[PDB]
Amino acid sequence: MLKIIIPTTMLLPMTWMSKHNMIWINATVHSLLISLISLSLLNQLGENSLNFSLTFFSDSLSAPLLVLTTWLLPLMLMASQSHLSKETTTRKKLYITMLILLQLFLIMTFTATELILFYILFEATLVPTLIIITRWGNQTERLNAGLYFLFYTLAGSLPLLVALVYIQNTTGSLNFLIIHYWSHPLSNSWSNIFMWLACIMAFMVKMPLYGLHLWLPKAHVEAPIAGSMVLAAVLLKLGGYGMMRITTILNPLTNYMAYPFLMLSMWGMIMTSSICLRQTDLKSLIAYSSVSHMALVIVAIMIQTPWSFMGATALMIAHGLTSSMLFCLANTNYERVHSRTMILARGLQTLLPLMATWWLVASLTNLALPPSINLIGELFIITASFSWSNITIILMGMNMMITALYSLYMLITTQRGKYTHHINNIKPSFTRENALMALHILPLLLLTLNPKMILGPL
Amino acid sequence: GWVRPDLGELSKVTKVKTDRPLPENPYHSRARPEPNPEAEGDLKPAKHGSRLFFWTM
Ligand SMILES: CCCCCCCCCCCCCCCCC[C@@H](O)O[C@H](CO[C@H](O)CCCCCCCCCCCCCCC)COP(=O)(O)OCC[N+](C)(C)C
Repeated sequence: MLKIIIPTTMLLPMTWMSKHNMIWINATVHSLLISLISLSLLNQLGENSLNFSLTFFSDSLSAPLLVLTTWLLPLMLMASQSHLSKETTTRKKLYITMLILLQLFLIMTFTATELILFYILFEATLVPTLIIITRWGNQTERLNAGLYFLFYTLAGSLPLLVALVYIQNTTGSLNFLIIHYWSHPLSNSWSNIFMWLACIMAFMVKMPLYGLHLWLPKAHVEAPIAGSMVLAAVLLKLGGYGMMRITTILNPLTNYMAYPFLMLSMWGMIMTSSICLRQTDLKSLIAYSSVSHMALVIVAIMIQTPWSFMGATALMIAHGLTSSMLFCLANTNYERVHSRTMILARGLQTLLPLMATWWLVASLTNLALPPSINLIGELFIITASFSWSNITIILMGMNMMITALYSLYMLITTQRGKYTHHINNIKPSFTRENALMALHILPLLLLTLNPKMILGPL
Repeated sequence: GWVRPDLGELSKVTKVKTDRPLPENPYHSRARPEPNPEAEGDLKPAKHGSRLFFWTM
């Protein structure tokens, strides 16, 4: 699959050789072309994966993730060029270089055939994200956010590395196909328990799991808009993809090692949904929303059924699109009024009607209105959990009630009521912002038209 | 009829004829251990390269 990797590496010098006032145009055009090329990976088989070479392969789980990454790059470029107008040419090129390097690392991460190569790329994604956050964030807290983003990740991933090399000394291979075909059960010993924890905790902190999630509100609030987009839409899904890959060697230990994580996921989903009800910062609300949806995904991965895996795949794709759109919507208001307080600017439907329509559609997809793929993933996970235990419908049910509430709360706070009298600098929406919202939302409904493309290998 | 030796004659290294057999193991040595056998054959490229993690060469 070098036909996708090489054009991004070519985006790099194309950006660094462009004329000073053509960087955005060229980057956007060729990013969109690369997304169009990557669209061909959706032609998948029913039996095995597309094994391109000894190094790269494509499954029915990673292809929609690659398509989402390549589609998110142009949207990030469109969202970034407004607040970077005053920047120097070299620093703008460096920012675009960070975005391109992040895309390259993600593309290679989602298609690596070996687990150590996957680990190396999945750690390599850290550097551009940290640089973006700590260099182009707006407030002084960004520095702290960066630290919280880094060590929380590494404290999870350093044990995993050890486990990985240990496994290669035991079975002789880390190739995923060999690992799947030559699978052997895990006995019930303390050594196996700690191997399970080492294999699981890095992905758990990536999702993130409730209790290990404190880095996420900081990092996703303090980051620039493109950073928040790529953190919510793609980088959270690394944990889910890695967990679904790694669980093939953890049976039957998972059968009882999942209980603390299942309890944490369900109760913390309720807790983060409740937290969303009392939030003064609009970005923090969206971050805690991401935490709740990812708790659902964790439950789906932990119960290990075909329906739960399909639901997890659909939910990851849908959440990526929806959360990126919500972050962009909040960023428009922030750029207008330079404040993230939700109750500062009210009654925006009177001043910006089309943006209010975009807000309504985004909040409708957040609460999983049928037949959106958000609802499809949520319903598949809920059905699988009901099969796992009939009592789960209580907690899941409560979540469905809370989500809508806070979702509509957000809308009602920003669009309805009366406008703030002293805010007189609310200009009409630009074509760029409307196009960004449309390019977020139209693929969601188009995917609803054909849902088997995001349902995964199961 | 005795002649005193000249200077440097008593310090010569001489030869002696004896019927005493030459001892074969005057050190009472044990049998020496056998060495590691050898390296033999032609050198061929390493099968599938280094085989280090993901590297194919
Ligand atoms: C903030 C959120 C962070 C992330 C959450 C991570 C969740 C990790 C929790 C680990 C889940 C279970 C771990 C091990 C499985 C069983 C643990 C034990 O309590 O069960 C009994 C174990 O018996 C006793 O409990 C012995 C363990 C007691 C000592 C453990 C210390 C736990 C105290 C709490 C410390 C907090 C740890 C987390 C720190 C943050 C079962 O009896 P037994 O059949 O014999 O043991 C099974 C293993 N055998 C078969 C090899 C023998």
